[PDB]
Amino acid sequence: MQIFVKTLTGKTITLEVEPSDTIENVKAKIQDKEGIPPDQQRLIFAGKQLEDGRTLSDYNIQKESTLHLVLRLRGG
Repeated sequence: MQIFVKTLTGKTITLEVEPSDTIENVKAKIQDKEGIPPDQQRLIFAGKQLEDGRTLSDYNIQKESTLHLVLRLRGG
């Protein structure tokens, strides 16, 4: 299925995912498509950050849902 991922510039990218994807695997797919390491990615739905070890299914995220991607340089 396809989902949308909106960025802080308003750019929306389309990503092919499965409901069975962990959020970590969604970030790996963003890394494959766009070259950004998962450690630099914050994924947001309903205004609250998604947890790496849950799935899109666990959030009831469906085809053409729109997530938010915020980039951050890794923590110290």
